[PDB]
Amino acid sequence: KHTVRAAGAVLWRDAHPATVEVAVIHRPRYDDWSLPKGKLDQGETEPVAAAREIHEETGHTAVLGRRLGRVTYPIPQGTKRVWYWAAKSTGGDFSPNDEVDKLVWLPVDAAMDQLQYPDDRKVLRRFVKRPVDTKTVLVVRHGTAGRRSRYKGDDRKRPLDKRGRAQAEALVAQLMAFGATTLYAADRVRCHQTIEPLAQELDQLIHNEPLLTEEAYAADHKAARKRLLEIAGRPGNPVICTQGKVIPGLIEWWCERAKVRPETTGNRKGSTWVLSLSDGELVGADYLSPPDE
Repeated sequence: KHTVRAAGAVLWRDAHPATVEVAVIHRPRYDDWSLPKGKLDQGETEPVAAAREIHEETGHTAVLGRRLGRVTYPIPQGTKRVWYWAAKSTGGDFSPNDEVDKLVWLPVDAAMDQLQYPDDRKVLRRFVKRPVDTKTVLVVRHGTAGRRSRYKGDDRKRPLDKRGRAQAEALVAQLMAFGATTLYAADRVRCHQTIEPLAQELDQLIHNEPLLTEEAYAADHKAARKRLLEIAGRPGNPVICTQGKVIPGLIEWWCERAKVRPETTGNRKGSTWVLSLSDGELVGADYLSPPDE
């Protein structure tokens, strides 16, 4: 591949003179003030790399929220692409070392003045444009599950294929990066199976959702919209695994109603839409590729 994948973050905490402060880090390797970031390690996806890099470079545990864009650079083979997220510090302490020897917590205008690079300042401008104390709803399309059957009951029970099972396993860490706590799935085997590894990891039962199947959609294009909103209103960060036809419409409906612009779009099997909410309203809709893409 000619693409080097990387991720970074604006790590923030609720503090004054600021209600939010962000971490700016000094890197001895380049004598610069920047944001935590790094290339993906083997088997990672971007959100996991972001969480890992936050902990490596700041000492802090964090939960990811809204995606904050991507920066690309030319490399000799091709292109290096860095995706960024807002991330709330949940614990830990900074300790200097030879990779990051200083960290400062600053209100966003002071952090803007501290950052050496226009790409990092751009990411910080994105951060400030919308709230970051967000609740997260994770809408997931089931993993690959072969071709459809002519018999409806058979089709509805179709399990994941080998690739889909690998996707389901790879989703665990990805979705945990966002602090997933509760699990819901359309009334189809493949939808439950996709999030069963996560259910195992969390020890959390998957709530079954007949209103979120295509069958239910074909009867009432919205009873489902209402169910997603009802799930979104519960405490905690839910994962909702559903079918392909249901997703674009739900996402487009919500983005239209809330005036939100997704930066990327897709509906691949095993993909994730990260929906960020601020006082019950959508402020971000971030499409993540399937973990093996």
